[PDB]
Amino acid sequence: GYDRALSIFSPDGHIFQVEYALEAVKRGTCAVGVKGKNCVVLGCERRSTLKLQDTRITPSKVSKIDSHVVLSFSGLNADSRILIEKARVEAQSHRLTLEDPVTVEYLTRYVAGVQQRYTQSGGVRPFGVSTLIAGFDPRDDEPKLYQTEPSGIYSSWSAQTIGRNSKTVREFLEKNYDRKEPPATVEECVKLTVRSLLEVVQTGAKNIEITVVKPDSDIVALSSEEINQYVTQIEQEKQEQ
Amino acid sequence: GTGYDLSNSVFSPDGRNFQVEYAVKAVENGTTSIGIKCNDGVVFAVEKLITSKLLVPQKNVKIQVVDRHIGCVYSGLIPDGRHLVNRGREEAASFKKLYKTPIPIPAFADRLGQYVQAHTLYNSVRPFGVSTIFGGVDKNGAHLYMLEPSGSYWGYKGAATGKGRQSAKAELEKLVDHHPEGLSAREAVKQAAKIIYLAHEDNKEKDFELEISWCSLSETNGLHKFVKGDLLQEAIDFAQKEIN
Amino acid sequence: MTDRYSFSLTTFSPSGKLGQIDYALTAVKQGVTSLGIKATNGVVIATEKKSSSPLAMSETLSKVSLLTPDIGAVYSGMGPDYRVLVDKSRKVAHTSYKRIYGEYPPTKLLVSEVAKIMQEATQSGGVRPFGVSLLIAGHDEFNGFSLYQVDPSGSYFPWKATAIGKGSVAAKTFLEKRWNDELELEDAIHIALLTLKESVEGEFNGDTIELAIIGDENPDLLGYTGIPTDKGPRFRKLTSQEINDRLEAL
Amino acid sequence: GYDRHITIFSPEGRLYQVEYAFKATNQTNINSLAVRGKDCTVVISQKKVPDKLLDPTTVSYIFCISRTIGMVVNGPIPDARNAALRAKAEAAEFRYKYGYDMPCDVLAKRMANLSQIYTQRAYMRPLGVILTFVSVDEELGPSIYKTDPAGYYVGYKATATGPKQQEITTNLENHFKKSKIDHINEESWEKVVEFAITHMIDALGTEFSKNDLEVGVATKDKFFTLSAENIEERLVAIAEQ
Amino acid sequence: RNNYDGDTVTFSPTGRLFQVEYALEAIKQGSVTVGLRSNTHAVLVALKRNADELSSYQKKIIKCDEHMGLSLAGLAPDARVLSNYLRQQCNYSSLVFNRKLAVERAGHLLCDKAQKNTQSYGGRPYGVGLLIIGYDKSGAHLLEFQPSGNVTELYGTAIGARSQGAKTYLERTLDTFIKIDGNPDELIKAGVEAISQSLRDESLTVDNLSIAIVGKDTPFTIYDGEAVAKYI
Amino acid sequence: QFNPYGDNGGTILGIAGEDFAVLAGDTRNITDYSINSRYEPKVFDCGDNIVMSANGFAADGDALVKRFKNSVKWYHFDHNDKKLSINSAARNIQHLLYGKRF
Amino acid sequence: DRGVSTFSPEGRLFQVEYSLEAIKLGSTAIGIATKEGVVLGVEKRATSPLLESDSIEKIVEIDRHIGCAMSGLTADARSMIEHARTAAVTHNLYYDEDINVESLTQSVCDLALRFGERLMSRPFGVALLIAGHDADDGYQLFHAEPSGTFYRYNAKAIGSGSEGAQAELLNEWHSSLTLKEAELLVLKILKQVMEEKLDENNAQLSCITKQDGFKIYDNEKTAELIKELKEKEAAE
Amino acid sequence: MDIILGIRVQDSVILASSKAVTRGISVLKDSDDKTRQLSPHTLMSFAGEAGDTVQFAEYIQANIQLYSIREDYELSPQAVSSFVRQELAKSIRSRRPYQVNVLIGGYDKKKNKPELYQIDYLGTKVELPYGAHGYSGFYTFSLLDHHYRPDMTTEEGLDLLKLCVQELEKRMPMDFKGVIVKIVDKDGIRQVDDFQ
Amino acid sequence: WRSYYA
Amino acid sequence: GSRRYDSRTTIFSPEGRLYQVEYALESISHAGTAIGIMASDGIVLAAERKVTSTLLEQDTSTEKLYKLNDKIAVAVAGLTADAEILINTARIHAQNYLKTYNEDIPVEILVRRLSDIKQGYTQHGGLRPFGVSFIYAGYDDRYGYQLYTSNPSGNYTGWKAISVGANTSAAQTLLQMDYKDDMKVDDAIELALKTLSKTTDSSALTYDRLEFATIRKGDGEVYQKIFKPQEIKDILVKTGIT
Ligand SMILES: [Cl-]
Ligand SMILES: [Cl-]
Ligand SMILES: [Cl-]
Ligand SMILES: [Mg+2]
Repeated sequence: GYDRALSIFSPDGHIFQVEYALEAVKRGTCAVGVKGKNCVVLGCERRSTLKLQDTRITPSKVSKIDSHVVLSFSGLNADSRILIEKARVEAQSHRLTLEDPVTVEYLTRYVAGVQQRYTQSGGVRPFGVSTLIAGFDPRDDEPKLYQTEPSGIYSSWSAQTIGRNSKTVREFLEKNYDRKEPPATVEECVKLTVRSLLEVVQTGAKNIEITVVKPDSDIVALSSEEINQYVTQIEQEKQEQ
Repeated sequence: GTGYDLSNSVFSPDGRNFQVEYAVKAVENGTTSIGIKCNDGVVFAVEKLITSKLLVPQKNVKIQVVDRHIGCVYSGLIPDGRHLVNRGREEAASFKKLYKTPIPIPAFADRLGQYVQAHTLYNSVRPFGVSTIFGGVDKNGAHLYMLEPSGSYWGYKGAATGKGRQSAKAELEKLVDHHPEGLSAREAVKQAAKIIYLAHEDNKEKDFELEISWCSLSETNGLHKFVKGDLLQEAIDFAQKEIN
Repeated sequence: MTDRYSFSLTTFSPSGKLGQIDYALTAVKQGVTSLGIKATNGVVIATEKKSSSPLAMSETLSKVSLLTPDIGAVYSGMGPDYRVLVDKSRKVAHTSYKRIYGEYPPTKLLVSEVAKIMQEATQSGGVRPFGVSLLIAGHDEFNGFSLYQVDPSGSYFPWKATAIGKGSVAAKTFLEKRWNDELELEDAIHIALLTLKESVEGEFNGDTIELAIIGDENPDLLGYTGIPTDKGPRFRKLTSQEINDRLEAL
Repeated sequence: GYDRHITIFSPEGRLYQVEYAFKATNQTNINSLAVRGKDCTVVISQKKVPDKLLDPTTVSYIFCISRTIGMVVNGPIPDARNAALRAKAEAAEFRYKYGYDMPCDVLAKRMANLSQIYTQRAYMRPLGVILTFVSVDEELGPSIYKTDPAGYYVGYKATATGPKQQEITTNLENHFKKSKIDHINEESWEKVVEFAITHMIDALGTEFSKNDLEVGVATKDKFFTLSAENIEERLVAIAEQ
Repeated sequence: RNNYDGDTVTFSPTGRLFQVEYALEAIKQGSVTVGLRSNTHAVLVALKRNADELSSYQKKIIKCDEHMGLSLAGLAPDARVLSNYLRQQCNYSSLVFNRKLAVERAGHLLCDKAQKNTQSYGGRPYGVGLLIIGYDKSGAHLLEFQPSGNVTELYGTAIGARSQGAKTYLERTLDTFIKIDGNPDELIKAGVEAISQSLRDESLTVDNLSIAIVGKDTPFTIYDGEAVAKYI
Repeated sequence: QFNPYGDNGGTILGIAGEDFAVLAGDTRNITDYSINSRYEPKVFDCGDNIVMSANGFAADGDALVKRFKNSVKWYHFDHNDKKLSINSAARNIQHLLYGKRF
Repeated sequence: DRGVSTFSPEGRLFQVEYSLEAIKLGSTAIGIATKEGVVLGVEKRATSPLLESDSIEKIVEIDRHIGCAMSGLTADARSMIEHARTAAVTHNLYYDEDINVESLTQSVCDLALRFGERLMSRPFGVALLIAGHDADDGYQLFHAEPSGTFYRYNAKAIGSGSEGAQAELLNEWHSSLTLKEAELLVLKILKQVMEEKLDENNAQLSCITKQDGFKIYDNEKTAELIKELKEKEAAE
Repeated sequence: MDIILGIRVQDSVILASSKAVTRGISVLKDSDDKTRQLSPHTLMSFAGEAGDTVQFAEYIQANIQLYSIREDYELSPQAVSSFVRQELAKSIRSRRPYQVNVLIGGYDKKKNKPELYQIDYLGTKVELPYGAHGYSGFYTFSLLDHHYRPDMTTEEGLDLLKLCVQELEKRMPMDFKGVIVKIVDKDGIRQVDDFQ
Repeated sequence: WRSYYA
Repeated sequence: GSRRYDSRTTIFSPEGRLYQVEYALESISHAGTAIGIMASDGIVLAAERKVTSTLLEQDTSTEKLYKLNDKIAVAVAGLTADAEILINTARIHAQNYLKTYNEDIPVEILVRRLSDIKQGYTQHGGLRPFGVSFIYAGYDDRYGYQLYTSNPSGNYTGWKAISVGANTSAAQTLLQMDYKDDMKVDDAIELALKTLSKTTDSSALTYDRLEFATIRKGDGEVYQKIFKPQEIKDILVKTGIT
C-alpha cells in the first residue's frame, strides 16, 4: 500500500502538484467550444509537427460519452482516457439505475469529482487534463457547455477554450460572442469556432477537427473537405479592403 | 553519526545503532530504580520524585505486576514502560493458556527482550525509552533481570538504572560483600531503602517518595506484593540511621 | 513493523540510466570469472571455486547447480543472491511447468522465468536488483542444446560461448578465436579449461575448478529401471578426478 | 548518499549496511573456534563477565538449537537471541513437516537464506552476528557450518570467529597443513575439547581460567554444554602435558 | 533540532522526542483551566476563550459518565477524540461488568492510548492537556493528562497559558482546601480564586466562566452562564 | 441441535391516557412448566420519561432494553443532553430491531 | 519534505496552517443571524465574461432547515456537503426528527481531521458558514475551519475581504436586527470589499427561516434589494 | 412457462414473446414486453425466474451499449451472443445463478445475414434457424420442422409464426395473453403491432 | 493572535 | 521513517512534465532503432540490435520483434526485459478477448489496454515507469492494416510510417521525404532498410544486426513472417546494401 501524500499544501497556501497539473494543460493542443441557439460545437487543434500520422486511427480529441454528450480536452492524452472511460461507464450506470440519461451538468460534476479526488487521495497525482463537456439534456433543446480543470472545479460557458494559446483564443471569443444574439445557425456556429482556432493554428485544415452536437443525440464530426471549406472564405473575407 | 543517526535500523560505519544509544540517554535521565535478589526472592525499589507538594502521596504507583509472581520496574519514558509491561502481561497469559504453568522467569525475560529487540529492526519504530528491572520466583528459584533499549538483558545479583545508577551500583557491589553468604528477603528490603536514599543525593534539589515491592518464596508465598505499612517504615527508618 | 517501502528503489536518472542496475552489473564484474561453451552434442559451464579460507571445505559449496535434470546454472557476482535464485528457479520449474504439463520446462522458458524474477527486483517496491549474472545451459527435445546469459536487468541472450565476471572481456576474445560450429563436447571441455587458465593465477586443478556438462542421458544416474521412456539426466557435474585427467592431457 | 543507510548498491557495487553489520559482530570482543573430532564436534568461546553484579550462569553465546544442533553466536546478544529463536523454530517445524531431524547444514542454508533477504529488502537491517552451527550429522558426520550478515555460509574443517580470528585461523591452518586430515584424529570428546582449548591459548597467547571459557560438544546422541567443573577438569589435563 | 523532529519515531542525540515537545506547546497556548479536590468532591474551573466580540465561547468541560469528566486546554478536536474514547471505556465497564470505571483506570487507559502515538510512524501526538475528576470507590480524584502519555494524580493543578498563577496558589492554599469536605459551594469558590490568579487584562464573566463538580452523592454536572453567576 | 431461542412466558400491557400512559406486566418468569422467579421485573424505566418492555425470550428481551438504554445515553452525549422524544425513540427501536432482521 | 501530520515547533500542524492561507484567497462570504432568520451571501467573482455566472454555486442547501456557504478551494467542499447532507438525512432516518444545527456542524468538522499517512492525504482547502434553525437553539450561524474547530457567530465574514468586513460587522450588528436589515447589510459589506461593481450577477443572497426553510434568492429579488440599498445610501 | 419464440427467415429474425405476467393466482399484466434492445441491430428476449430475468437482460444491455460507445462500433450478433453465454456460464457456478433463458436475434450488418441464437441459464448456446425456450418448443417444433424454408420471406415467417401461436392457444393449459412480435433486419428493430 | 486553542 | 528514501516517481515538474516519463524516454533514445512502414498491402517492421558479438547466437535470438498474436506484432525499443512483462500481458489480453467474444481482438483495443497499463504506472502506486516504446503492426477486418506507437507516458498514436529509439528525429525526417501513400510492400521494405543504413551509429548495416518482419496478405487470410538470419542477408543484397 503506497499512500504517500503527493498533493499537499505549501506555505503560501498553494497545492503545487495541482498547479503543475494545470501547467500540463497549458502545454496541450488548443480546444474550444461555442454555444449556438440550437447547437454546440467543439473544435480541437492537431499538432502539425507530425506529418506522417494516420488520421483514420489516431484517437480523436472529441469523445462521445453517451449518444447525446461529448468531451474534449487539453493536456496529457493518457490521463484523458481514464476520465473518458470513468465517464462513459457512469453514463451507462445512470441509464440503468434511473432509466434516464445523464444531464450535461451531472456528467460534468461526475468527471470533476474524479479530478478532485485525485488531489486529496494518497498515492496518486492530479490529472493533467482539462475538459470541455457538451451536449443537450435528454428531451431538451437548450445547449449546454461546461469546463473542468485538474483542481476539480467546473463551470458553464457560452464559449470557452483551453490549452496552449487559449488566452489569445479567449480574447477573440470575448470580442466576438454576443451573449444576447448567439450564433443562430449551425453553419455559422462552426464558422465562429474555426475562426477562433485560426487565430492560433494558421497552417492547414487537416490540423483542425470540428464536431457538431445537436439536440436529440445528433452528433457528427466534419471531414477535411467540410472543414477546409470553412478555412476558405474565412481566409477570403480576411483579404478585403 | 554523519547522517547515520536519523533512522532507527541503521548501522553506522563502526557497527552502532545511534538511535538506540539516544534512547539510553532517555533512560539515564530517568528516575533511579533497583532490584536486589535474595536467597529466596527479589526486592524492587524505585525513587518517586515529588515534583510538587501537589502530587498525592502514596498514589502514583510505579511498580507494575505481571501475572501473580513477576514484578517490573523501569526508568525513563514511563508510558513506554507501561507499554512493554502490557506486552509482557499478554505474553504471560499466552504462555500460561497453552502450557498451564505460570511463565518461568527466564522464559519471561526473553519474551520481553525479543520484543524490545524487535523495536531495533525497522526505521518505522523507535527503541524503547526505558530500562526494566524484573524478576520473580519460579519452579526453581528466584531470578532478577534487567533489560536495555537495545534489547540486551542478563540476570543479575542486583541491578540499578537511571540518574542514580552509579551510586546504586556502587552500593550494591558493597552489598554483595558483608552479607555474601546470602541476603534475606527482609534485609534486602532494608538495604533497598538504603540504596534508594543514597542514590537520591543526585536529585537532592527535589524531595522523593520511596516505593518497595518484593516477591519472596517464604515471606510472600512466591507472590509479588508491595511492601507497605509497618515493614515499609522499618526500612525507611533503617535508611535514615544507616546514612549517618 | 511492516514493509513500509511501497515505492520503487530503482528509478531513471536524468541521463536515462537505471542506476541500481548499473551498480549491480559492477558487482557482477568484480565476481569470479565463469563461462559456457556450446558444442554440437553438449554444453559446458565452468568456473573457479576460489575458496575464502583453507579451513573451508570446498565441496560443501557448489557454484554449478542442477536446475532440472536437463538444465544447469553457473554464475558470477554475489553468491548468496545466486543461491536464492537457484531455489526460486527450481521451484518455478515445477509450479509453473511440471505441475501443468508433466514435462520439465525447456531451457528458454525456464531462463525466461528467471529473467522475470530478476526484472521484478528492478521495479517492485522496496528491493534492490539481484547482483549476479547467470549462465544457464541445458537441453530439451525440440530445441536441442542451448546456452543463455541472464543479467541483473532481466535481459537474456543466447550464446555459442561466452564468459562473465572478472576476466570476461579477455576470455570472450579467447573463445571467439577457438570456437567453431563443429566442436564435439570433449573439444569444448578442453577449450573451457584453457580459457579458464588465464583468468586463474593461483593453483588450477580439479579441487579449485567446477565444471559441468549438458550431454548424453546418463541412465545410470536415474535411480530406477523399467520405464523405458525415462532416459535419465543430461546434466552432470564432473568429478575432481575427471577434471585432472583432462588437465594432464591439456 | 542514502546508499549508506539502507541495503541498496553503491556506485561501487557494494552494500555498506552489510559491511557495517559485519563490523558490529566484533562489538563483543569475544573469540570462538570450532573443530571436528572423529565422532564429535567442539566449539569453544571466550566468556567475559566484567560486572560483579551479573549472574555468570545467565551469560552465554552458546545456544542449543535442537537436540543435535548447537549454535554459537559472534555478536551482540539481542541480535544473537533473535537468531537463536528463529533457528529453534525452524528446526522444530522441519521435524514436524518432514519427519527427520533438521541437519546442521540445512539449518545453515535456511538461516543464510533469511540473511540474504535482509540484504535485498530495504525495510530490514541485517543482524550484527555470525552464526556457527555444529552437530554430528546422521549423514554427514561431524559438521561445522557458519553464516554471516551477507547471507554467505559454508562448511569448515575447523573455523574461528571474532576480533582475533586471524591468529586462531593461521594457528589451525598450520596444524591441518601438518596433519593432512580434515579433523582431530582423537576418539574422546574430552581430548578434542582439550585440543581446542590448547590451540586457543597458543594462538591468543593467554592462559584460561575455568570461568574464562564456555564449551560446547556435539556427539551422535546430543549436543551439550560443559560446566565450570567439566572445564576445570579439562584445564587440569592440559597442564599435565 | 531540525534533524530530529520530523516524526515521533526519532530520538534526539540527548534523548528528547521533539514532536511530543512541540505537542506540549499547543497546550501552553490553550486557555487556563484548574482542577482541585477535597476528600468528598472534585472541581473543574475553566476560562473559555472566544474569537470575536461576535463569536461564542469554546467549551472546555466534557462529561464522560455520571461520575467522571475532564476539562481541556489545547487542540479541541483532539480532546473530542480522547474524551470520546474515555466515554467508551466508562460505558464498556458499565455494560460488561456492571462496574463504574475507576478514575485510576481511566488514567491508565488514557496514558496507553496516547503512548501509541509516540511510537507510531505516520501518526502524531495528541495536542491537548486534560484535567480529569471523578468519584469512585476510593473517593475523590484529580488526574493531569499530558500528550506525552504521562497521567498524574494530584490534589490540584492548572494547565494552559498563564497556568503558573493558579498552580502556585494551589501549592500555597493546599492544606486548606483538601479539608473542604461536605461543602461544595465553598470548594468551587476555592477553585474560582485559583483560576483568578491567572488572568491578565481580563475579568471572569458569565460568558467566559465554566465550572464542573462531582463527588459522593453529587454526579458530575457542568455550570455555564447564569448558573455560574453565584460565584463572581 | 442447538436451539438459540427460548420462551420465558410473560404478558405485558400498555395504555395511553390523555395526560398519562401506563405499561404493566406480570412479574413471573417461566421455562416450560417450571417457575424461574415469581418477581423478575420486565418493565423498565429508560430515562427521558420512556418506559420499555420486551416480552418473550428474556435474554433477547434484556439485550434489547440494555441496548436502547445505551442509545439514550449516547443520544445525550451526541446532541447536547436533548430529551429523547417518544416518537424518536420509537423510530430508533425500529432500527435496533431491524438491524437483526435475519 | 516532512510529514503531513507534523507539528511545528510552535505547536501548530503545518498542513493545517498552510491550508488556512488558501482560505484567505477565497471569494468573500458573509452570514448574519437575526431572530427572523439567517442570511448567507457570496461574491461570485466570475473569471471571464463568457462564464455563465449561474453555474457558480457557493451557497448550497444541506437540509430544509440548514444552509451552507463556502470560501476557499471550493472543489474541496463537494464531499463535505455530501457528507453533511447524508448526516442530515441519516439522522432523520434514525430518529424521525430534524438534525440539530450544531450536531451537523460537529459532524462536518469530524471529517476535517481524518487525513494523514488517515484516508485523505491533506486537509480541506475550504471554510464553511453553516446557517440554520432548529427548535432547541433557534437561528444559528456557525464557522467551520479545516482545523476541525468551529465557532458560533452572530455574524461572520470569511475570505478575501474578511479581515476588514468583520470589523464592519462588529460595529453594525445588534441583536434586534431584522431580516431585511441583515439582507442589505450583507449587500453593503460585500459591495465595499469586492473589486467589481456589485450587481445581481456577481453576488448572491439566500437565507434560512423556520417557516420557509432555506432559499437561495433569485436574481430578480437580489437586484430589487441592491437598488433599495443604493438608495438608502444616497439618502446619506 | 412463458413463451419465447424465434424464427430466422431470409432477410430478418422474428421474436415472438408471451405478454402475460402471472404471480400465483392472479394475472398481473397482459402487456409485458419480454425484450431488451441490445443495440440498433440486436434484440434479446428472455424468460425465467422473477427478478433475475430483467436484471440480467438490462445488465447485458448496459454492457453492450458501453462497448458501442467505446469503440464507436456495433458488435456483431455472433460476438454479443458469445459475451452473453460467457456471463451465464460464469453465473451457473456462482452463489445465486441467474435463472434466465434468452433468445438473441440480430442482423449482422457486415455479413448481411440475420442470425438467431438460443442460450439457456446454463450457458448452453446453439445457432438455430428457429428456437424456443421451455415447453414452447414442444408444441411448435413440429410445425416449424414442416413449413420452414431457409428462403422464407418476412411475411411467410409471420404466417408460420401465427400458426405456431394458434397451436399454443389450443393445447397449452395457460392463458399467456398473446405475444408481442418484433422483426430485426438491415434497418433495425420494429414491432409488428397488429398480430392477430 | 491564536483562537485555535480551547 | 521510510518516507526519507521515496523517489516520488509519479509527480509533476514545475513545467507540468512527468520526470520519470521524460527520463525513461531519454533512456529509450539510446536503444536500437526500430521502424514501421504501412503499405497498401502489408506492413514492414525492421529494427537494429544494440547487442552484437561473433559468438552471440542469432538463429534463436529475439530482442526487438515479438509476436503478440497471429495478426499483431510489436517492435520494441527500450529495456528489453520491461518489454517482455508488458508483452505477455498483451498476449493474454488478446486471448481473453477471443474467449469472450469469439473474434480476434481489434488492433486498437489491444494497443489501448497495453498503453492504459503504462499510464497507470505514471499516476499511482509509486513505481517506476516501464522503459519501453512499442511500434504495433496489425491487421483487423475493420480498419485493415494499422500501425501504432506507445511510449512510457501511456500515450499512443497511429502512423503511416514511424520510428522509435535512437536517431528518431533523423529517421522520421527521412521517412517524411520518401514515403508515398501508394507504396507497395517491397517498396516499403527497402525504404526501411535504407533509413536504417543512413541513421545507424554503426559501420555498415549487416544481417547480423537486424530483425525483420512483414505482415502481408497471404489463401484469403493474413500471414505474419519474421525473417530468419539468412532471409535478412538476402533482402540486404536484393536492395543493394551488401
Ligand atoms: Cl483514488
Ligand atoms: Cl525478490
Ligand atoms: Cl454567540
Ligand atoms: Mg503488469
